[PDB]
Amino acid sequence: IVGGQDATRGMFPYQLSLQHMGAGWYHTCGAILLAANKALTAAHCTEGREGFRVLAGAHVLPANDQEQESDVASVTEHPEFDRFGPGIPNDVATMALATAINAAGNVGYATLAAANAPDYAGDQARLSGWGKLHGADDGIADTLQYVVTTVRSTADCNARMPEHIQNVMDQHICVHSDTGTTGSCQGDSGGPMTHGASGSGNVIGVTSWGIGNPVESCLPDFPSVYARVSYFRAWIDAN
Repeated sequence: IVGGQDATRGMFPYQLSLQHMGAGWYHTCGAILLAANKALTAAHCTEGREGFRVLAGAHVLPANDQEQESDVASVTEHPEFDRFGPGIPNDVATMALATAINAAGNVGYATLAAANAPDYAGDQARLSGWGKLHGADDGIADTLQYVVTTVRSTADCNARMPEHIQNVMDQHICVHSDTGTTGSCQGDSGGPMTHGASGSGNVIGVTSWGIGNPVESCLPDFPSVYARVSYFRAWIDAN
């Protein structure tokens, strides 16, 4: 997260760290805890890869402070996920957890936007995750970050985009500050967009993509694009 701050423990009880197996674990994406054995993330976090675990109730990743964790038994990416198509369509995926994650301590299940939800244009919302704090940074954040921002309409999103990347769709939900100082970054993908500025809010988006340049992989000067949960609610529940 760019332009944000440390979260407080238990602020986002459904926030997961999705970790991929290489030379040791490494945080590759955020995820969203939906139930005891079910999680939600971005499809581009899992397509073509295997060997995952999720950390629940974590705060400082280097501290190994997760309250619970589970191996990922299987992943179901959206059948129409097009990783390299304009706008990265249908960038959602569910995950079956080998170990049950209980609603206890700083861990809880997200409430998702309903299928008939409004577009939330102009509403406040929060982005969370362990993504990089700046586009030029080498590594991700150690402590869970969050930032308050503003949901924008489809046309507003594309107007704020580079003229050659006006690929925001109604199946997306984007956020952007008029100061151009806040947004998501690599490592935040797959995490939740939480409705509202404070307190409990529905998860209304899944971190998908953003804009970079030759020196910064993420830029708050342009919107951060999420997969709209209300658009994918029926599919997520069914898969």
